[PDB]
Amino acid sequence: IERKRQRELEQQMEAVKRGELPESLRVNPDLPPQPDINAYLSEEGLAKYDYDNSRALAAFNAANTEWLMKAQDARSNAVAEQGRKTQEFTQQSAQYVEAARKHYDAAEKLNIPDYQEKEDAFMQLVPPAVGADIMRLFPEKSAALMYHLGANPEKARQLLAMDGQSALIELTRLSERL
Amino acid sequence: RKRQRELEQQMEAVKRGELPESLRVNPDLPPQPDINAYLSEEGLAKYDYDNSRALAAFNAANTEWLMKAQDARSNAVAEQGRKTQEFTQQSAQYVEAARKHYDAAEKLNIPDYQEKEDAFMQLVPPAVGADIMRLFPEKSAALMYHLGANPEKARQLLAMDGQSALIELTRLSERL
Amino acid sequence: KRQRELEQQMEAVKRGELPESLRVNPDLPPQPDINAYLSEEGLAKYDYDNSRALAAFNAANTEWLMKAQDARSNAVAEQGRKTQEFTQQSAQYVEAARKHYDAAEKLNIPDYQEKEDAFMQLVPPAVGADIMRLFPEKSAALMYHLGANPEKARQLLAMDGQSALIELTRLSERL
Repeated sequence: IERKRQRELEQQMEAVKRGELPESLRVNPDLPPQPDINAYLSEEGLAKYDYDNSRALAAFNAANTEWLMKAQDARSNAVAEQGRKTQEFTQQSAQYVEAARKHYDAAEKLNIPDYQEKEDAFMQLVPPAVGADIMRLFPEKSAALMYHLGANPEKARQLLAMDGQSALIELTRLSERL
Repeated sequence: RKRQRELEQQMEAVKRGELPESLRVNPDLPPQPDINAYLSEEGLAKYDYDNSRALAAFNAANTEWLMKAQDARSNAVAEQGRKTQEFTQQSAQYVEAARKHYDAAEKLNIPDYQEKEDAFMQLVPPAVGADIMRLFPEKSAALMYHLGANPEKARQLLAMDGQSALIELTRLSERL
Repeated sequence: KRQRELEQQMEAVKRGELPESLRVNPDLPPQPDINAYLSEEGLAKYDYDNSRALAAFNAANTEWLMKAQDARSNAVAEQGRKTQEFTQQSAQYVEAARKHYDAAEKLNIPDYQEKEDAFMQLVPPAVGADIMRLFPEKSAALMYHLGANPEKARQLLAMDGQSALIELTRLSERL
């Protein structure tokens, strides 16, 4: 039951392990415009340069070069940037897979699967990112308080109105409770 | 005892830095037909014999080639970093293997396993010995002790493939 | 005391403070020009055919970007190689340093200090470290005898440094 959403997670991590990364993951380069050929090869430009192709193209070269060296510098910057992001999402995907696996193990030991569906419905209510936080920090910080979190949704939002680290402190203390 | 000291010496030599070449990832560069073929009969035919459509065609082709080639080799570099940190993890794991294996080797209360390990080195390459002491070093000492006792089983395991030979080594550890 | 600043400069290297000498510039071959080919003479080579000319344009841009990135990758590989190499030979220089020392204070000479100053003035720390690298067991002793023979030392310093090391080995065998 609850392991099905773990399988959805397995598909998002499959998008990473297979290399079939999401389109939004990839980042396009930001480049200065290519110099305009017709800005100089216009017949009006030819009259400017006495109907000579060679002289129009000297300016054309100036314009074009710098653009291509900037292109290669931006390509190096882009390989660095996008490789960094792909790596980081790789570690995030891993941490998610083992964290979710352990969390669903704990929920299975909790042996109340019919509560896990409403639990996760509450998570896609407004804590998707908070669910990711649960996964990354420690997936099972409060077992019976997870039931209560299902139970406490409003005062759940009350608790979530306050920031992440202090919320971690509150979750640790309520774990000391449950 | 000295085999330990050389093992770590080599291995913190590994940690403070050096890298082999295996981690390199070949970038992916997608080929593509050129604008000469695009103004050719086939290219113009697929663009309905329009030169301006071919102009848009090669401009889009360059832009998308930038897009996809960039994504390809940047993912290749990301995987290169992945395998580099994997190499770091393997180095740390082999450190643990060396330390615990040559710490537990003396717990047998006997020194005669040294020549048995030397016989294992002769029969079986030291790289495979490092691998096996990495996998499970708790019975490794008795493992090459008995292997030096019976080199015939060492040869018969060397004949067979590495993974199934490892499985049989695990069985030999078990029925001890 | 020279040993102490030997180590401080050694780990000064070890914090990545590599000299500019280790910065190796990758070679970028000249960029192809669109204007060598879409101009009057280039299209004359191309018989005024813009299709082939702009095809050469595209191919040149693609291959130039590819060779630029290849040069970058080669620069990365070689810079890593040189960095690791120089770290290693730094390790052997500091080796020669402290084995030279511990051997020297193992020996029971009365007048170590001033002769050590004189030769460290005469030979750079790297040169001395290489001296111990080639001859480690009694580099101190070759320094002692050279102080007992700095004249030749002079002839020596006058003559080739590598050949100076050759003559140092010669006299070390001679004693």
